[PDB]
This record gives sequence, structure tokens and C-alpha cells, in this order.
Amino acid sequence: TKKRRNNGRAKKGRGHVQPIRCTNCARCVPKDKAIKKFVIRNIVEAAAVRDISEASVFDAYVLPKLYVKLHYCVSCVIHSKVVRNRSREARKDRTPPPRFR
Amino acid sequence: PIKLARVTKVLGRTGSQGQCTQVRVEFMDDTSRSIIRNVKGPVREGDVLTLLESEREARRL
Amino acid sequence: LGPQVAEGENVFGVCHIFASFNDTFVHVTDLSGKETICRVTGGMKVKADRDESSPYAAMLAAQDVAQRCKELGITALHIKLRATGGNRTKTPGPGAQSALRALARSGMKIGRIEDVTPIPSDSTRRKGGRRGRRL
Amino acid sequence: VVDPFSKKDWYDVKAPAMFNIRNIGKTLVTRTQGTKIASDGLKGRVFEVSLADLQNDEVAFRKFKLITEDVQGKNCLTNFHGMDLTRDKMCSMVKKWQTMIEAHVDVKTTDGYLLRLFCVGFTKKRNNQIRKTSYAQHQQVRQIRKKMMEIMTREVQTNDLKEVVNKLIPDSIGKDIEKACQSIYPLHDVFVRKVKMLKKPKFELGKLMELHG
RNA sequence: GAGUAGUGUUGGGUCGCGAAAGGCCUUGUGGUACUGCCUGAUAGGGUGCUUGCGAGUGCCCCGGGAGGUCUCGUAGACCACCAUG
RNA sequence: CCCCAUGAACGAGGAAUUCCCAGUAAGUGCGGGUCAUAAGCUUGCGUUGAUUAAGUCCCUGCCCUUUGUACACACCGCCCG
RNA sequence: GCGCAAGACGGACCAGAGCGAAAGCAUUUGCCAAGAAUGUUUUCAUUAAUCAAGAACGAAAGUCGGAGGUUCGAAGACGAUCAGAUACCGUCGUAGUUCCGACCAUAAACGAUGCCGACCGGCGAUGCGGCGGCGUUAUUCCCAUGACCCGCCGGGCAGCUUCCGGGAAACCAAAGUCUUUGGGUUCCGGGGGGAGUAUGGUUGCAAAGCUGAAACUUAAAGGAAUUGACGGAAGGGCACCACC
Ligand SMILES: [Mg+2]
Ligand SMILES: [Mg+2]
Ligand SMILES: [Mg+2]
Ligand SMILES: [Mg+2]
Ligand SMILES: [Mg+2]
Ligand SMILES: [Mg+2]
Ligand SMILES: [Mg+2]
Ligand SMILES: [Mg+2]
Ligand SMILES: [Mg+2]
Ligand SMILES: [Mg+2]
Ligand SMILES: [Mg+2]
Ligand SMILES: [Mg+2]
Ligand SMILES: [Mg+2]
Ligand SMILES: [Mg+2]
Ligand SMILES: [Mg+2]
Ligand SMILES: [Mg+2]
Ligand SMILES: [Mg+2]
Ligand SMILES: [Mg+2]
Ligand SMILES: [Mg+2]
Ligand SMILES: [Mg+2]
Ligand SMILES: [Mg+2]
Ligand SMILES: [Mg+2]
Ligand SMILES: [Mg+2]
Ligand SMILES: [Mg+2]
Ligand SMILES: [Mg+2]
Ligand SMILES: [Zn+2]
Repeated sequence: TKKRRNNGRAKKGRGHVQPIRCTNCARCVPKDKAIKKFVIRNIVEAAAVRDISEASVFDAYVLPKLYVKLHYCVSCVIHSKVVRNRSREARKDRTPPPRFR
Repeated sequence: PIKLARVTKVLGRTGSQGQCTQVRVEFMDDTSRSIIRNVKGPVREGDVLTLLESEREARRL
Repeated sequence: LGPQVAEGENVFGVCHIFASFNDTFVHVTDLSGKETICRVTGGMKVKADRDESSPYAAMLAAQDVAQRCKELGITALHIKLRATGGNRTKTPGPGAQSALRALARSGMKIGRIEDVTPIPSDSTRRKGGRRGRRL
Repeated sequence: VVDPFSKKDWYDVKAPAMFNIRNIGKTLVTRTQGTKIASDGLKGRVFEVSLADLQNDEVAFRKFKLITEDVQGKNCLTNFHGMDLTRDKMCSMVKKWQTMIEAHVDVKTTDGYLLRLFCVGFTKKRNNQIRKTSYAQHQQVRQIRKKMMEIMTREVQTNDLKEVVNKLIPDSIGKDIEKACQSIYPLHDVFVRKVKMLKKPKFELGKLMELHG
């Protein structure tokens, strides 16, 4: 029985897609299927913010941020809970979850 | 420095075993600075907390 | 025991903080980088292989090299943070963050923060094998 | 056993006359044992310096590589070597619905320094724009590329290193590309993302002395 | 005077920006708003500070005047054991 | 059961764990059961009477919901050489 | 940290986007030929559709030679884990992975949906060309032109939606126009096994490829969906015989 109409991978009207190695595994996955996640955070985290802010030789020095694109092979995600399974109907919704309050 | 603090609201209870209360802090110096803080034992709104480290912020247990 | 400078002006070293998931280095050099002042590593401060990486190691290592440089007249540290890079992880290990916070506390001065992980334009094949590393 | 650190000696790295602030810092060299000349061991170094630190008014994310050449007796003489963007900013610019454009030239200055200049740009979302994506068609892109290329070539080729560096501090060149390309497509962030060095001419004291003061 | 002089550019154009000297020939507008910085106009394009955030509010120049811990809300929480029945 | 003697272990209890939120825990005696003679047990009864919490799924335990299934004598299932 | 060298690979930008008959195809720049679509009051005048036989190209692995060998890496060697592990995990490492030159013709080569053609609902989007339309911008006026903007047309890649109709149902605007059964055409299936095996023929250098039975054996094998039960799957939830 066909589960998804799009077959899990985003490939449409082209034959084959350049494969990429997973972040976590190293398992090989085509770039279309790969569960992708972008990460923008600050180099230093929550508390050490306030701490380091004092130790500067600069006034109003704004911390640099760290930018990383992750790919997660289908397995690795579900283990990391970046992605979890949902109901037959609620499957169909491709609208990204509400991290915006 | 030693500081004082005021309870504006009670939000939730942080803890593994449900120990800490996660509460919201005004400063009694009439400043408008608002910091979330972890407190142990019973807390109702309006109470005053004494902070030995006053620049610290709240993390989720 | 070092550079001769007034009380206002701060002497700058360049600190490389390398956090893999195996262990951290806190490595302090000149501006050029061609001379190392002091280098302490995670597996050095703590004895067990498990603990090699863990933040606690970062702590110790950092406190120590920072001390040793506070000796030699280096107050301020430019920081170049590093994740293992290349084909493997681009996240810095957990150690780095801690380490950084640590050699703040020792009373060091912090210059610019910069992120250098070697990043490929396009790499050699990664060390697992097609079906991945499974466990 | 024997402390390696008492045979050290402190030296002073002073930048050239191009920027404002002179002393970039201190450098630490083991004294001459006579088998090894310390003035020589010190001779070959690069320094990675934020523009913010050289000249007070500017942006944090442009970095300069500076080479020592001669030593004046606890003075080091630094000539321009390289230039680049801080990785942070470079990543900050690149985003997901816009075309990116890159070009590069190899140019000899009038005095003979050989540089490699890299050029980065982006398609910018128009201000009322409803469509999700600013992409440019291949031929548009190539047009742009060619113009980026043209501009900086003429900018360097005519001038010596002195004026080149002088153009690189504020980034005259970037703003130049951006204005010139508005016709073909609205370029957005446009920079010289990297400056390299290929050949320096045979080293000459006098030339450098003039560069310092 | 003259949208001339000078100055300015992606493709051109009947161009854009925009002086002064000096005279002549007798007044030679009012009402009403605003205004952070950068670029290139009070337009267009970037980019901000006020309380962490979201609202408000203010941020051209001068003089003088006094009144001061601006107001209202507020989650902003993120650091591999194990066969068979 | 009672009188004299005998007067030993025991110095607040290791890894683990049990019961408990207000006349309650706990101390303390008392009744009923068993009983000819018997309560270190049980079942009740008053008396003296608190520390702490009004919260959380970490652990343990079961419940729903989604989900996969070649099982339905239902995983102690089925099944491959 | 500075240089040098070698071979690989083209990140981010990169998308339910493009292009190609399919395999497949992303650094710049020049040269070489193709190609769809669009536009057209050009030309030819039925030259077309599908196709036994026969051909061209055809991932990866594999095979001959040559060159080259960074990384990864079957084989193998150790080190672990385990009752055992000749397996998952780790340190190495041959063939191979790379380029040139010949072979091989198979992949879940998948949209598991032949190709040409007609008709049958909407709705917004997107890529390419075209056509029209205020208004912004490339500074201030004129035309070009480009960028956004509002539509319209023809091809595309898709999507959402719907008692069009189908369908065993999952689902499909085609899998529709089917007992109200006929637009043209090609390949091809006939219970499960035995078996894509035996044999012969044929291709290859070989590994194999194409073509391809029978004796026998067997009441089911299978497809969708439904309640269960279970999961070493994810979420909530409670209980001082769970904790704080
Ligand atoms: Mg299934
Ligand atoms: Mg394919
Ligand atoms: Mg639980
Ligand atoms: Mg059954
Ligand atoms: Mg096609
Ligand atoms: Mg690239
Ligand atoms: Mg044939
Ligand atoms: Mg091949
Ligand atoms: Mg091969
Ligand atoms: Mg060979
Ligand atoms: Mg072994
Ligand atoms: Mg192995
Ligand atoms: Mg290896
Ligand atoms: Mg062939
Ligand atoms: Mg086949
Ligand atoms: Mg098939
Ligand atoms: Mg056919
Ligand atoms: Mg169009
Ligand atoms: Mg038009
Ligand atoms: Mg269309
Ligand atoms: Mg029929
Ligand atoms: Mg049959
Ligand atoms: Mg056959
Ligand atoms: Mg045969
Ligand atoms: Mg089924
Ligand atoms: Zn993975």
C-alpha cells in the first residue's frame, strides 16, 4: 500500500538526485529525502552570555552566532526526535510547526 | 552584592521530581528589570527573595 | 616576567579552543600564532577516557592555562573557536562552551570571538560507509 | 628542567601607514643563540587583525592578514598581505530564496603586486515583492559576473597597493559594483570577500620605509 | 542672469544636479504639518537605540525654563544489555 | 504467674527498602477475637499530638491516544536455512 | 604557524525548481554542434500513429588493457562485544573507488501506472516564451530596456480542492468517458510452488545475459481495508502500594 503520495522524497520530474551523507550517521541519503534542519544559535550559550559580557575589552560587543545546516537520514531523526510520526490524516499537512508564538 | 527581589507572577514548577518553582522577578530598587528565577519551597505572589548572585538567570531543569 | 606595558593597556594572546566529542584543547598563543604560550588539554586534567571531553575537563584545563598566562603578562585573549571540521562534525563539542566561560572567570580579558572550523568546499568521502554507522 | 621562557624576548608589531592605529601588538621570539638569527625567525609571520581594531569607525567583519618583513629593534614592519571576511558575516548573508553570484580576477597592480580578488553578491528581494523568490536567470547572472569582474580589474590595475588598500578599508569597490549593476538586477550585499596574494616583487627596504612613514 | 556657467552617467536622448558676478524695477506669497543615523531630496534604499522581549513615546539646531530611577503588558524557558518456549 | 539472685548481645544500625498529608504520623495504655489457664498476634478504642507538601511524571505501576504488524490458540505468537 | 605536493570532490546558494529518451545532469571562461517551448497573414501538402525482425544509448558492481593512486574501502588482519560473532562497534587494509581505451546490458532501471488522440469541475501557485495593463525603482523629464506589481494566452514540473465519474478498497481529475461494454496501436498476465531451474539454441573473455519446459506437488498463496492483541515505537495521563 502506498503510504505517501510524494513517496517521502521531494523529487519531481527529474530522474536522480545527488546523495549526501548524514550528519549523525554518515548513512547515505539523497538530498531531497534528507530531513533538513537549519541551526542559528549563539556560539556561547545562555549563562555564559552574561558572564563573558563582562570580560570584554569592547563595549557593546555583540556575540557572533553559529550557523550550521544539518541533514538527518530518515532513521536518525526519529531517534533524535527531530521528527515524530503522526496520524493518517494529520500526516498530509506540510505546514511547518509553530515555533512562532 | 546582595540584592532584593519581588514576585510578579508564578509560571510553572520546574523539576525532575517537581521540586523547584519557576517564578518571575521584579527588582525592589524601583528598577523595571524583569528576570525569571528558580526558587525552592512554597511561593505565593508578592513575596520578596534575597539574591546573593543577582545577575544570574533561570534555566530549565 | 614578560611584556612591559602600562596598567591600562592589555596584552593580547590568541586562544584556540578546540572541542571535538573526544576532548578539548585550550591552547594559547601569540598574535601570529607562530608561538605557543601555553597548551592544556582535556584528557590531561582528568584521568578516565570517558571524561576526556566532558565540560568538567574544560573547566580545569581552562582555569590552569589561564592561570599560567596570567603569570606571563597576557591579560586579554582573542578567541578562535573550532569544531573538528572536514568530513565530520561541524558542531563544536560540549566542552568548548564551558571552557570559554571558565577562562572568563579566571579574570582574563576577552577580545573578539571568531569561529574557525575547517569547512570543506567539497570533501573526500566521509568515514562511515554507505549504509552508515549503525549503533 | 630549564625554562624555555626566559630565553624569550618581546617585540612590537606596528602596522603600516595605511590605517589609523599603529600598534597591533606584541610578538614573542626566542633570543639569538647565534646558530639561529632571531631577527630571521621572526621575519615570516602573518597577523589576523580586525579592521575594527586598526581604524576606529569601521565594521568588525573585515579581517586583514599582515606580514612582518623588517625588524627595527623591537619594532616590526608590517606590509599588507591578505584580506577576508569573518565567517560569521559570510554565513549571515547567504539565505535560501536568493541567487548568489561569485567572480574573481587576477590582477597586477602598477607596482607589481599580484592579487586575486573575489567578489560576492546576491539578488535582493524588491520592497513590495509578492513572489517568494528572487532568482536571476543564467544570462543575467553572467552579465553581473562580467561587470563585477570588469570593475575591480580597472580599479586595481590603474592603482598601486597603497591606493588599493585605501579602497579596501571602507569598501569603495563593493558599493561601486552594487550601483553599477542595478540595471541588470538589484544586487544586495556585495563585497570583496577575499583578497589573496600571489607574487610579491623582490623585496625592497626603501619601498616599505615609504609605506610606514 | 539661465535650469545657462560649472558639475554629474548603464543604453542613448530634446538630459539629471545646479552656481555666481553683476545689474534692473519698486515690496520682493500665506496657511499648516515633521525632524534618529547612513546613502542620494521631509521622496527612494539600508540600519537603529528606549526594559531582556512586544507595545507605546521620544531622538535636526539654539536659548531659557524646570521634572526625573518614561509608561503599559510579558515565559524570555533550548546544554548499546537480553537467545528460545 | 510471683521472690530473690544470674545479669549477656546492644554505642542509632552497610547495600537496599516499607507505610504515610490533619485529631493524621507517632508515643501511650485499654476492649473484643483465639480462651480451662494465655497476647510479643489480630480486631477495635480513646488519650498526648507534630515536622512537611497542596506539586511532578524522574523512578515504579497501570491507563488512554497516534502509529507499525507476515500475530488472532493473539510475542509463551509466527517463522528462515 | 608558515609554506609545498598530490589526487579526489564541487558545500552552503539547492527548491515537491530546471534540462535530458532514459540512464542521468551544478565552480569560472571560451570554443563546438544539437533541442523543447514560444512567436509567425513563411514554406511543403498528408509526408502521419503504433511497431514483429533489426538497431542506438543505458546507474552501480563486474571484466580486459593502459595511466593514477587522496579519501573511503568488499577481501583479509587484528582489537572488542558475545554462551558463540568468522556480525553490528573500532584500528588497519587488497581489489575497487579516479582518468583514458575496449567489453558487459542488468537495477524497487518505479509514477511499481505503454505511446499517440478527443472530451469531462474549480482554485491558487511555479518555470519558459508571448501579449496587455495604473504604479513604483535603476534617482528627479523622453524613449528603450531590466528589476518588482495586476492580469491574459500556449506548452511544462507539480500542488490544493470537489457526491465529474470510477474503484475490491487504499486512492485516481485520471487509474474518468466500461454490461449504456468498440478512437488507433504495441508489449504482456491466466491458482500457489517446482522455476526463470532442466535441456537445446544463441551472445560474452568470464561473471553471466537473452530464449525457456516437464515430472512432480499443493488448498489455498495473495490484495486492500476492520476490530483486536502485541512492540526493545512516539505522545499524553494518573496513583504517598511512584517520587519529591
Ligand atoms: Mg507497511
Ligand atoms: Mg533512478
Ligand atoms: Mg513514567
Ligand atoms: Mg492468522
Ligand atoms: Mg522532460
Ligand atoms: Mg559551489
Ligand atoms: Mg525488439
Ligand atoms: Mg559504470
Ligand atoms: Mg568500474
Ligand atoms: Mg585496472
Ligand atoms: Mg574477531
Ligand atoms: Mg568493519
Ligand atoms: Mg580507513
Ligand atoms: Mg551496446
Ligand atoms: Mg528486468
Ligand atoms: Mg517494470
Ligand atoms: Mg512501447
Ligand atoms: Mg512571464
Ligand atoms: Mg510588459
Ligand atoms: Mg501555467
Ligand atoms: Mg472492454
Ligand atoms: Mg501459474
Ligand atoms: Mg525470461
Ligand atoms: Mg543454457
Ligand atoms: Mg496488509
Ligand atoms: Zn543518520
